[PDB]
Amino acid sequence: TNICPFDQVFNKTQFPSVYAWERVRISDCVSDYTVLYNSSASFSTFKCYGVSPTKLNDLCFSGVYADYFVVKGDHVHQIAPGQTGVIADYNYKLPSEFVGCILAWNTRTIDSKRGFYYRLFRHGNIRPYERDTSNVPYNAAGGTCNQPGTHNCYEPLQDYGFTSTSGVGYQPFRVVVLSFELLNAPATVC
Amino acid sequence: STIEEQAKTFLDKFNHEAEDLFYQSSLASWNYNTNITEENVQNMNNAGDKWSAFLKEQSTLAQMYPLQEIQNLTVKLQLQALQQNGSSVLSEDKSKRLNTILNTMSTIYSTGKVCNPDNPQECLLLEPGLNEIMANSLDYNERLWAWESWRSEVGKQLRPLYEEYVVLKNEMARANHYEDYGDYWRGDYEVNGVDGYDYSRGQLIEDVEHTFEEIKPLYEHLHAYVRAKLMNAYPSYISPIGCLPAHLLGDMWGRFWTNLYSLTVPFGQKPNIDVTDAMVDQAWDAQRIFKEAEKFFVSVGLPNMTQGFWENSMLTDPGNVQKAVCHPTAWDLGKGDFRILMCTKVTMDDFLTAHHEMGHIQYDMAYAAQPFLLRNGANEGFHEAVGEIMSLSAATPKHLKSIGLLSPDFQEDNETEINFLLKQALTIVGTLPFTYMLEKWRWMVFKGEIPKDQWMKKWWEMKREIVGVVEPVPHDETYCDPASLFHVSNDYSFIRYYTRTLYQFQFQEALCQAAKHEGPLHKCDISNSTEAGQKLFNMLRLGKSEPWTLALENVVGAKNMNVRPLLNYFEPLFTWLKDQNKNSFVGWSTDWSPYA
Ligand SMILES: *[C@@H]1O[C@H](CO)[C@@H](O)[C@H](O)[C@H]1NC(C)=O
Ligand SMILES: *[C@@H]1O[C@H](CO)[C@@H](O)[C@H](O)[C@H]1NC(C)=O
Ligand SMILES: *[C@@H]1O[C@H](CO)[C@@H](O)[C@H](O)[C@H]1NC(C)=O
Ligand SMILES: *[C@@H]1O[C@H](CO)[C@@H](O)[C@H](O)[C@H]1NC(C)=O
Ligand SMILES: [Zn+2]
Repeated sequence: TNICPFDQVFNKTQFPSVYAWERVRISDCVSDYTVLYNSSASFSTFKCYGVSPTKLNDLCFSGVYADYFVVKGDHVHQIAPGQTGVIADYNYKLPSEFVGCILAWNTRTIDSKRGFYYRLFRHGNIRPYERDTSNVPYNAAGGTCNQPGTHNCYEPLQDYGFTSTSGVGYQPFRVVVLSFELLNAPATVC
Repeated sequence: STIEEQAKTFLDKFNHEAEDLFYQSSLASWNYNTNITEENVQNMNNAGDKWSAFLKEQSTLAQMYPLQEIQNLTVKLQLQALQQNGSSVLSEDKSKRLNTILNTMSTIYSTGKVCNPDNPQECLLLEPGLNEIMANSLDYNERLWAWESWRSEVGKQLRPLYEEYVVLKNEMARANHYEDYGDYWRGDYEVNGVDGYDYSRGQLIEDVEHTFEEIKPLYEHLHAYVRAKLMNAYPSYISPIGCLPAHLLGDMWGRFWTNLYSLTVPFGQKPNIDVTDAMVDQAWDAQRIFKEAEKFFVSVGLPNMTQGFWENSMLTDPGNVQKAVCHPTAWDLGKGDFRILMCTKVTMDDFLTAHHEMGHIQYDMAYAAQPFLLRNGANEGFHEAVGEIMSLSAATPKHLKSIGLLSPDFQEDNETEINFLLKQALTIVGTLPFTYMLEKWRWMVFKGEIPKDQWMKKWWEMKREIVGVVEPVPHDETYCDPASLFHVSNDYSFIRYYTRTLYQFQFQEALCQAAKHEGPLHKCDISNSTEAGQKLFNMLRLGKSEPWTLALENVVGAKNMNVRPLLNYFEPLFTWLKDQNKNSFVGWSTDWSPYA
């Protein structure tokens, strides 16, 4: 059986913003997680929920996903089952019965440019595993506005001003999230 | 739904949107201050105006959320800050006239020169020159020439301009629901809406006078001792029952008495403490000075410097062709960026001011988690007081022994203890009557109780009664002597220097008790004391979100400013001064004059 595509999605040239995350799919392959353990000091965050962090290589799943985006260092703790924040409300949500692992590392010398955005306001929290990619103005007293910068009308996308001179908490981080499904089904990834 | 939900949304977009612009504007100012080119200034002009134009537009629609329908206190503080009309209430032509008046005062003060008699070709300026004379001359007829000439050419040309400055800026305060301009500056100490912590604007006048009435017995004894020693220098120019002429105080305006130490040293055979020689022998550099001062703050529990502080700061003169401004400053660029600009030298003076600047940085980290509009000290006098108490502890002989600068074979005697206190007294205590009198003169002029034809008459009447300084030459109504100072001519408030002195000795006394210190207050060190740091950190992390009355109570346990700790610091000097003036007169008579 062939080798998992984990090294082709764990190291790319461009990453997307949080408001538009990708969902590359991993199936019908064998996988080796020792590659993510040799470079253990390069990851500032390695948290696994549901499954043990150590001794997970010998597991068999019915389906594995992968989502990757770029978020600041002050919003990394928001990616977890159970939180409110701003990302957990309007950008990326995780179900309370999530099982998987979350990875993040610092990329101060690559993603230090303007072009990364995130959502600020909306009408109501989104559902788990929901994707929103709208660019329509927002209001605090009605439905939709037609003039950002005008009373009670606001633009919902704020830029992540990224500079290498800023502090650690304001520097870019790349986050890759793995979701494991362990129900009764034929084994896809083992 | 309600009006508070729509007001928090406006305070959620602004904080994220303003912080981005404030970082870019502050980044262009850093480059010019470290690299002086005609191209670098262009970036500052381009970036700075973008931030300036950002605030007026944002504050325009912040006035449409009324303040009588909000009950959450942290939102009212931010909304009131952004609802300030400022100088935008005046008309289109009146605002311009006020603006050009201020630029004229800055120009005339900076480019003022005096040409000496008998030499009409070469003239003398202030920043160098006139100063040198008022710091290193003992000739009576030479100091008088420099004192009078500067006030006759620079001060006389500021008389018509200053009259318009009061009337054009009093109406700005009146339109802003203040009865005069003096009340504008007194609004920095106002607290409303909290039961048990209110502080009216008019209570600042009552408290300042109440505290000053307990300072005179110390001031008169030091005043009489200085007068006696100054009779030796000038044979037949000082009276034993009179005042002191204004041109014999070691500086041009009498603000500080530091330059009089040579003529008033109590024990001249014993030298002061200087560790410059010990530093150069051990090959200390600029990096070591800032490395040692960082260890001081870690011991008291406060955090240590960020990685970007070392990679980005400037701690040595660039040399070669790159130029820079050498004024020591502390920067808070935004987004967690902190740096220090300093042209460090291997001296004792530069070692102490490193602790002063690094103390400012620690304050900026404490309230970085607060909202953007609430990132400052409790009032105008809190930021400076925090830095001052750090330099006091590092200057103690016991601290210098620990860091290896002063040998353990150094014995401290009572003679050197008095010498240290008198040097401190000539700077701290000597300036208190000067600051209190000048602000009082400005306050009563704004109210209008001093008519325009009695400005100078009441200026020297208060000088002889509160400060006890007499003029050498009569000054009529065409002079504007108070305008000769930088703060008065360039529109800066002065009462922050009076409160900073009192706050800094309340902080020190409270922190020395937390460290369990026994003895005189001038030997107390706060190093290796976690309790002192924990007590101080509670005030620092509050910022502007809480009244300064409560923030002061977190450290000293009191709600109002007090002067008693100041006298405790200078108590040993008081006892020695009394034993010197037994066969002499204490006080001054107002009827004396050197011109009659
Ligand atoms: C690219 O990244 C992957 C995982 O992120 C790593 O296994 C691979 O070795 C990296 N490429 C190089 C040349 O190191
Ligand atoms: C300072 O400015 C000059 C402008 O000509 C530039 O050439 C130089 O590289 C600058 N120095 C630094 C350290 O950037
Ligand atoms: C003010 O609003 C903040 C919003 O987080 C809240 O935490 C705080 O308790 C409020 N203060 C008052 C006056 O209730
Ligand atoms: C502060 O000091 C502690 C203890 O030495 C150290 O672990 C930490 O990394 C230091 N932080 C910085 C960046 O100075
Ligand atoms: Zn300072």
